[PDB]
Amino acid sequence: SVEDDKEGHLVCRIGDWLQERYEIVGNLGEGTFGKVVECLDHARGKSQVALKIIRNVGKYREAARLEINVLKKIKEKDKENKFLCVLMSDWFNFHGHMCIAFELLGKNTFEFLKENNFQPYPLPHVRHMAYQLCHALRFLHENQLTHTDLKPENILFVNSEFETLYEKSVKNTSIRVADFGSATFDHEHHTTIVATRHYRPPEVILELGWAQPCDVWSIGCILFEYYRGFTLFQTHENREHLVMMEKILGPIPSHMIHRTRKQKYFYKGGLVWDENSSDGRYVKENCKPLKSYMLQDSLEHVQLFDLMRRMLEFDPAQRITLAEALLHPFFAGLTPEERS
Ligand SMILES: Cn1c2c(c3ccc(Cl)c(Cl)c31)[C@H](C#N)C1(CCNCC1)NC2=O
Repeated sequence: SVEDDKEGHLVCRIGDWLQERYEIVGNLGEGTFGKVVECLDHARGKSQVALKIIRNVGKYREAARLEINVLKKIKEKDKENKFLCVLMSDWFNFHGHMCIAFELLGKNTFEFLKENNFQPYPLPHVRHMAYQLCHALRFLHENQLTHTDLKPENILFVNSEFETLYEKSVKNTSIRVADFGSATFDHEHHTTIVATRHYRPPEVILELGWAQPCDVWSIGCILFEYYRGFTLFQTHENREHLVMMEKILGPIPSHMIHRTRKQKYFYKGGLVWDENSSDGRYVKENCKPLKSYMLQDSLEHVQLFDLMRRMLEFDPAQRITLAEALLHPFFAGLTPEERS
């Protein structure tokens, strides 16, 4: 009544069941880890879930068990569900397949941006999404947890039904934070390489140790991307990425240069970088001081850029915390509806 293919995926398709409770009604994508299927939960109101079905492969089974354990601790600290994390509704071991059920939500903030032709979110939408992202991660950070992999693809709209205006505009900017697979408690082993390239802070690139400030850097990057529709750091190499940071944000703190094992990036305390090369000319022409990317010069825009610069502080010990970010004057622009 159950089988696996040669990769250890669960053989299944639309119409199948699990646990005499989940009825598979759609495909939501695959990965190295296994499958995600849209299911009706017949033990709820035939309510829609995303069900992640992990391969019958040791290393994926164990990675899923650690993710479940994280999701269980978040749940215990947020019973009331106030801090805007994607809801884990159930989990089970199905013949060696770890299965995790989540509340089905709408498009991720990246898919929505792509489908609007990368035309940026209006500032009031950036502000509401920023506020929820700060609120969600502040709660995790105060419970000794770092996400480590915040990116637009991991931030979901609760409903992504949009109005078309003379541009697509999402009707409701309520979001949830997903993908706790890499989340790390203060007392746990911190792996060396965290965050996706574009969202990765200097203290991770220089391997100087990381903690909650890692997520604040990622959020600064994400807010830039919501505001302009393109990524702040478009590079796949550490030495170029640090040069881009310097051109956009100012000089790297000399104590971070002194402490890094990666001395090869530096000569007499300066980044090794040939301004005259092809790559040199490209970075010169495309990576300007952060303020030069504002679209308007009214207060609301100035306030976003001031908050964003404090989220992109090189030194993680000087970087704004999310408890501080939530008091920033940028958030006075929220409606009384958004602010709760
Ligand atoms: C909860 N959820 C959702 C998606 C997932 C894709 C993969 C995984 Cl592992 C999960 Cl949990 C997903 C998709 C994205 N991003 C969609 C699937 C339904 N249509 C909109 C995107 N929404 C989710 O709630």
